[PDB]
Amino acid sequence: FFERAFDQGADAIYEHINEGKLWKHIKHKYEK
Amino acid sequence: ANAGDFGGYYCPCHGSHYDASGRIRKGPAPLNLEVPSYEFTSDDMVIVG
Amino acid sequence: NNAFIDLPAPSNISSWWNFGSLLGICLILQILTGLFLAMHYTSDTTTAFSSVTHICRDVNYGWIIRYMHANGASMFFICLYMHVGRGLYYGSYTFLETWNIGVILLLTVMATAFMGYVLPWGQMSFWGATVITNLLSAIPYIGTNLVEWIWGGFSVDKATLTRFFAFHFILPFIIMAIAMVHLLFLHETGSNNPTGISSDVDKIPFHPYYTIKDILGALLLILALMLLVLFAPDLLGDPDNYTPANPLNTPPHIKPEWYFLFAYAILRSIPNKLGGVLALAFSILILALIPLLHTSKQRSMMFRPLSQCLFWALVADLLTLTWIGGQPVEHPYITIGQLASVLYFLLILVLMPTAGTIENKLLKW
Amino acid sequence: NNAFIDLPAPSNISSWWNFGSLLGICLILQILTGLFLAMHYTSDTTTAFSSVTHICRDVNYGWIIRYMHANGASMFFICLYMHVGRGLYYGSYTFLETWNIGVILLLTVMATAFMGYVLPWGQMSFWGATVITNLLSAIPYIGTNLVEWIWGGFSVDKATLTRFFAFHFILPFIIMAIAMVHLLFLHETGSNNPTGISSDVDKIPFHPYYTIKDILGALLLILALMLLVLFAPDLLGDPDNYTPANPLNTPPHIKPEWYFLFAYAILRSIPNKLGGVLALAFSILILALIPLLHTSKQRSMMFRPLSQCLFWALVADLLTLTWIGGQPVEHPYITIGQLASVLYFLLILVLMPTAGTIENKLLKW
Amino acid sequence: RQFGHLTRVRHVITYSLSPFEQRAFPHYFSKGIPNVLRRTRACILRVAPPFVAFYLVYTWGTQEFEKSKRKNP
Amino acid sequence: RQFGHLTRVRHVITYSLSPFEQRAFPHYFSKGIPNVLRRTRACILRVAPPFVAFYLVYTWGTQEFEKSKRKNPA
Amino acid sequence: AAKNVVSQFVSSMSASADVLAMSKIEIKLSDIPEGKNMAFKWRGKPLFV
Amino acid sequence: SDLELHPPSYPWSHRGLLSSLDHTSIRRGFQVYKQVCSSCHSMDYVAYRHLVGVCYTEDEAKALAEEVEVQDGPNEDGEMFMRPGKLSDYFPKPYPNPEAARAANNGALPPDLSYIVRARHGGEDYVFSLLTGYCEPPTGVSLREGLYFNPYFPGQAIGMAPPIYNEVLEFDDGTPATMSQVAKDVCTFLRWAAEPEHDHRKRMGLKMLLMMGLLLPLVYAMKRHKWSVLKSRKLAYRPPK
Amino acid sequence: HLVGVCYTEDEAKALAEEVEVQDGPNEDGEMFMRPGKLSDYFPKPYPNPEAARAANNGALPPDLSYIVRARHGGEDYVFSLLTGYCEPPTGVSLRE
Ligand code: HEC
Ligand code: HEM
Ligand code: HEM
Ligand code: HEM
Ligand code: HEM
Ligand SMILES: C/C=C(C)/C=C/C=C/[C@H](OC)[C@@H](C)[C@@H](OC)[C@@H](C)CCc1oc2c(O)c(OC)cc(OC)c2c(=O)c1C
Ligand SMILES: C/C=C(C)/C=C/C=C/[C@H](OC)[C@@H](C)[C@@H](OC)[C@@H](C)CCc1oc2c(O)c(OC)cc(OC)c2c(=O)c1C
Ligand SMILES: CCCCCCO[C@@H]1O[C@H](CO)[C@@H](O)[C@H](O)[C@H]1O
Ligand SMILES: CCCCCCO[C@@H]1O[C@H](CO)[C@@H](O)[C@H](O)[C@H]1O
Ligand SMILES: CCCCCCO[C@@H]1O[C@H](CO)[C@@H](O)[C@H](O)[C@H]1O
Ligand SMILES: CCCCCCO[C@@H]1O[C@H](CO)[C@@H](O)[C@H](O)[C@H]1O
Ligand code: FES
Repeated sequence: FFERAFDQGADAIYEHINEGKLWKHIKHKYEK
Repeated sequence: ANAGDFGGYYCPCHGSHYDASGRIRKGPAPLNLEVPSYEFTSDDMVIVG
Repeated sequence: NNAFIDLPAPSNISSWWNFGSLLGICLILQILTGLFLAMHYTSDTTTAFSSVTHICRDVNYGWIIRYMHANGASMFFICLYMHVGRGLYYGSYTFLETWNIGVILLLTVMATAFMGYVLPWGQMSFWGATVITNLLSAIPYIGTNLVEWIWGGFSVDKATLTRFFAFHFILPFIIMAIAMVHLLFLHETGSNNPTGISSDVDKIPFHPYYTIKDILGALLLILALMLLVLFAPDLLGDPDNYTPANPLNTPPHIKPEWYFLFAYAILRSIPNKLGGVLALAFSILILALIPLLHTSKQRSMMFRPLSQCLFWALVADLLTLTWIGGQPVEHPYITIGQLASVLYFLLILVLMPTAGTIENKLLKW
Repeated sequence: NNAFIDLPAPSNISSWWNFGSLLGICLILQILTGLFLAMHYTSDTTTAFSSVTHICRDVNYGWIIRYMHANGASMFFICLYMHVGRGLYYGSYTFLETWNIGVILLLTVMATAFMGYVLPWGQMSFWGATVITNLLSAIPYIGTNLVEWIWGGFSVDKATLTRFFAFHFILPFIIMAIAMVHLLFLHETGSNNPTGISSDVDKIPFHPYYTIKDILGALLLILALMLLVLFAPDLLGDPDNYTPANPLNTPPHIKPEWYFLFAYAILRSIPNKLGGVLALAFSILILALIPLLHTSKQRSMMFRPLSQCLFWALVADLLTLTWIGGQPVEHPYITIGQLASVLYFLLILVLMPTAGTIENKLLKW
Repeated sequence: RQFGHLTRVRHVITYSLSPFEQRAFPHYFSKGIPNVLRRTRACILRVAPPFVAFYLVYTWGTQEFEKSKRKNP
Repeated sequence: RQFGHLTRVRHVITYSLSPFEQRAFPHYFSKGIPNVLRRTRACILRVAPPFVAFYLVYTWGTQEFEKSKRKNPA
Repeated sequence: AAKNVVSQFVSSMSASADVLAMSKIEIKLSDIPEGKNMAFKWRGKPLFV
Repeated sequence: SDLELHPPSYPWSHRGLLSSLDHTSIRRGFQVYKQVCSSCHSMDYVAYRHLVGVCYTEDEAKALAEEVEVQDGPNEDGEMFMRPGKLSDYFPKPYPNPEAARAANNGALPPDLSYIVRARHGGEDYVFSLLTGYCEPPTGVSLREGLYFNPYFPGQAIGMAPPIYNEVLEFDDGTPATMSQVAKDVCTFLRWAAEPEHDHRKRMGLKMLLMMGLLLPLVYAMKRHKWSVLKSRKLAYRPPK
Repeated sequence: HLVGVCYTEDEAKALAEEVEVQDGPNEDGEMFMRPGKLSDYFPKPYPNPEAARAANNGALPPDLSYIVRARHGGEDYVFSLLTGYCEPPTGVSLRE
């Protein structure tokens, strides 16, 4: 439990710090 | 095109003969020439891809 | 140093032992002319070919540097084949480490010359790059992925040429390093000689005996290179590479550089994709097997009449394959090429080892 | 092994002895990222800059390889200056052969980094290539001819960029070979240590003691490199090189890469062309004189307080010169720069040798 | 250079413990800090002055440059 | 490998002349040619045959190729 | 760390974003006479119609 | 003059070490470039495909590309022709060459904006200050025709007239288009244009820090472990007497 | 390239001035025509291969800079080709 957990946890922290700013966060407003 | 023993095609690199359907008939090639996706249009043309 | 001066050397080695130094000279010549060509060459597909014509037409003496590099590549192979031939005939391959490094050197020079031929981006350049890289597509399941990875796309294009310039630039220097290891291993044993018998009881100093012979050899090599460069620069080349690459059209009589013809004939002789590529690879890699196929109680072929006949039959056969590689895939060449291909492997894998055993019995041991 | 494992090493060397390995790592890092950049870079003046933006925008991870190469160059110099400083302070320069090869290495890396900076063909690229090559025009009677020969014309142009790519490509490998010789000479004596006293009575195996310290160092170097690459990739760079080269306009606040600023300040301090170029050359070559200027009866500065003060004055002075090199040629910077330049040479040629003699008398020998 | 051929040594005894029998950070702070302070006080008089000079020349020079470009220094 | 440590040799005497006391091309032709003939005649039976075979296969194959392309009246 | 770094460099040799920018191709069938094989450049590869 | 006015530091949402760009702001910034700056400034290194997954969907970007006409060809007759733009096309250049650009701007050359934020000290702080910093010349300053006074431009005389003002454009999301808002958004878009790797390097940076936070103390412990043998050794000198 | 090979410098300068070549852009950003000069390369009859084919019934006249090196037979081939046109043999029918 390293690369998976490490990568997901870090991505989670990153996305949390940048909540609402990333494309994946606003994408729904423009998108089958 | 039009070379080889089947009126189709002849590959000069190592002697592969294909027919007018692009099917391999003689030589070292293992498969028939590939067929891509395509659709014909309302302007007589064809759109490949 | 202990690479020259007081290095003990056999008193009886012949001119066939001159090719090692000639190879070092070919490598230095290729590196020098190459570096000077790289000072003017541009690897963009839109400018590659033009930059080469610029070298030959407007760069001072650019033409002589360019043709010395092209023909130098040819002299490199003539020397390589003579060097390997000497090794086989005299049983020099029993120096396993030196020999195996030698096999790696042969493969690396082939790869280097291939990539170099791609740089001017002429028709032979583009189709050679297409065909040779696709040899990897014969690898089950990942072959296609490997090819596109090497190309840097779905076809030979800009990304391919730029990386080939980079690979061609550096590989020769790697070859130089490997060559030095080739020599370090050889110095541990010293050289073999025509009789195949140990020469420890009759060694002479490398200098002045072989330093002068090496110089004479170097002069002859230079004579041969310049006769080509100054009187027949395109003799060993292909007219089709004087035409810019056209990705929509493969020349109807396309054929490989002369030094690749025998291998081309072998691959063409097999009407199966994977089978031809495997035969191609084995045609070279079989060299690494030679030491294991040695059955004779004697090292050299000097005292082995039957082995000699078979050896020359193998040379005549490679000449046969070279000729066939240059002919169209038509009768009767298809059959001759297949027989020649079979004989190549039959000679090395069966006939020579067998003759060695026969010769042993004739001498009662 | 005879480059690691059982190599005897002083039991007391400090972290200042870690820079040799960090330099080896920087060189490998530069060669690897460099080779990958060369797989996409084209040296035609019309496409150079574009090919670099292509690397950073469309090549997978091209941006990290590019910025690791750029910042790697900076880490290389930080390590070079720390390495040289360690040598000066501890009297390591008494290993004359190792030290002099060291000087050659410093000069070769500077030349390599200069040419590399020219490749993206930005404004700093073009004017740096212009100014640095013109240093040769200071040579009497043939200077101008040498410059035009190097340029391949009457000005920096296409021919220049193409040959600089070729020189930048190969020089790093020559540096690698020279570095190996640097180490072969060092192994003959073994390492110096902080006390400057022979450590033959207290040696420990290189492995595991320094192999583990070297790894720790490597990790810290990588941390520093990636902090720059991932959090501040342009911090140590110049915004002006993000503008394509314009041969008709030199930016008004043009300045050298940070690691060249001290030398730039020295050259700018002299209102004479030949004088400035000579001072520039001497600012580096004076390193080769240091061994001859050693007056102390003791090797290291560890036990020499006066020498220490002057040493740190020399470091503070180089910092002063670095600062000045980054300021406009205006009062009061002009005078400070001239005083700093004079002090640099005064410290090395007069003050330090004199302090050594004073220290000797104080110890009654 | 090889162990066994370095130099001549007589009458010296060395005692050592396996790394597994000891602490890797013995008195890291209770001693580490005090020694760091000792080493710092021990060199600061040789190291710091030149940089204090740099600092002064820098601030004076920078401010001097500023004042020089104004209307009323 | 170094002179002095190669192998053991006993009871062998070697006599030599300075190169300045002798001819560099002694009997170059009166002996050179005869020896070359000896060496040639000594190997030709081992070397030549395979190439004579190549020659035959080449001429036969080439001529066969030519003949095969000439109109076969149908 | 090493696996990540190595795959990033290896990845850099794969097709760059501009190469994957592709797109279809429209062909005019009338311009091709009966019996003619026409080659078109579609993705650096020949496309026969 | 030779006097200098350096831009202040604005608290951009992407200023922080682990702070990403605000993609809605990038989207609005693109609109500013498209509607306003593109008439004079090129952005040679950015293509419609680059916008996909950053500030527009693939369908939206394709639609944006189809808004323009780009030259292509030659065709079967050897003629060049016009076609709707597509994802692979780079943003249209307002001029065929810099000479024409200068001719259309009183001799001044509007620089390519692809890297403007990286090509200028101050980055977006400079661009924002410049865009929102136009004011009347100070008493005693007289500018030649075609030049405008801007305290943030070196020399203070710039050949670009104030390019933005209230309502210079209408945003797709209704955001009030005040001058400062427009500048803030175009500067954010320009940051992305110059450094598209921006968000990814910071994410990788976080992982690098977490990995070093782990590995450094561990390797340091390995170092101390091995060295403990030497650090605690004791010596004794017992010469015969 | 003709200078010192088959024409004097003055003659070559005159040969170059016989053609009008595009240059620029000028200060208005416009491309313009000018007399050719020694540094100019021989004018291309077509702007691109598509146009060349369009003007030659689909056939593409190749660039002749290297034709002699790009063909087996060299000048023997080119000479034979140039002086070898004849009427088709019996049974052979050539398209327009
Ligand atoms: C034509 C009417 C323009 C419009 C619309 C915009 N700009 Fe411009 N810009 C223009 C010119 C002629 C110049 C050159 C100025 C000079 O005197 O050199 C510029 C310059 C800039 C700069 C560069 C400033 C510098 O530091 O050199 C920037 C950063 C700039 N312009 C930005 C910019 C933006 C974002 C615009 C849309 C909001 C914009 N410009 C519009 C001409 C024109
Ligand atoms: C870049 C290519 C190469 C270089 C520079 C090189 C160089 C040398 C040199 C200098 C020698 C000593 C002189 C001589 O006997 O010729 C040598 C010996 C030898 N080489 Fe190579 N070589 C190369 C490639 C190869 C290859 C392709 C093989 C075989 C697959 C090989 C096998 C050997 C062997 C077995 C010897 C010992 C010869 C003997 O003493 O009988 N070499 N080589
Ligand atoms: C083992 C050494 C080498 C071999 C066998 C080799 C072989 C070749 C070959 C076969 C060609 C094509 C020649 C042609 O027909 O145009 C080529 C081209 C080229 N090589 Fe090398 N090469 C070697 C070393 C080098 C080195 C060291 C460099 C650069 C530092 C270099 C630079 C070039 C360049 C720029 C070209 C393109 C120009 C041209 O086509 O002549 N080569 N090389
Ligand atoms: C590509 C650059 C260089 C590399 C890879 C390199 C590498 C090394 C290595 C591995 C060591 C042993 C470890 C150490 O003590 O740091 C060393 C020692 C040394 N190097 Fe370098 N070096 C380089 C450049 C230089 C320069 C620029 C100088 C001086 C002008 C120099 C002078 C020395 C000296 C005198 C030593 C002995 C240090 C001592 O034992 O006290 N080196 N170098
Ligand atoms: C001693 C090692 C080296 C040093 C100090 C060095 C330094 C540099 C520098 C300062 C730049 C400019 C970076 C920038 O701001 O864009 C550069 C560019 C470049 N270097 Fe190196 N380099 C080294 C080795 C290499 C090697 C071995 C190669 C190729 C085999 C290489 C290939 C390149 C390429 C292609 C560029 C242009 C792309 C770019 O600007 O990033 N470098 N190098
Ligand atoms: C990135 C680097 C890569 C992928 C390098 C791989 C190199 C592989 C091998 O070298 C080790 C390879 C060169 C070597 O195989 C043993 C040769 C004898 C291959 C011989 C060879 O040449 C041809 C050639 O030259 C052509 O030119 C116009 C055309 C060709 O057919 C149309 C061929 C061909 O059909 C063969 C078999
Ligand atoms: C074909 C190869 C050639 C000709 C190589 C020669 C290399 C020479 C030296 O290396 C050995 C040299 C790099 C080294 O001198 C010791 C540096 C410290 C020179 C420092 C240096 O940099 C500048 C620079 O970078 C610039 O960039 C934008 C601009 C510069 O002024 C406008 C300078 C400058 O005025 C000086 C002195
Ligand atoms: C030493 C004499 C070697 C024989 C020269 C023949 O050389 C061959 O000529 C062919 C065309 O004739 C070329 O297509 C081929 O590439 C070339 O190697
Ligand atoms: C690791 C600490 C290095 C010192 C940080 C400042 O670094 C400096 O920043 C300036 C403005 O950004 C640059 O113009 C200059 O080239 C750079 O060296
Ligand atoms: C490190 C010592 C700082 C250098 C002080 C420079 O001082 C400056 O020198 C100029 C020389 O022309 C004078 O004209 C000027 O008035 C004076 O302030
Ligand atoms: C920031 C405002 C400073 C005033 C400078 C404007 O100056 C004006 O610019 C016009 C541009 O169309 C010129 O046609 C006009 O002749 C010139 O006087
Ligand atoms: S590539 Fe077509 S027959 Fe080999």
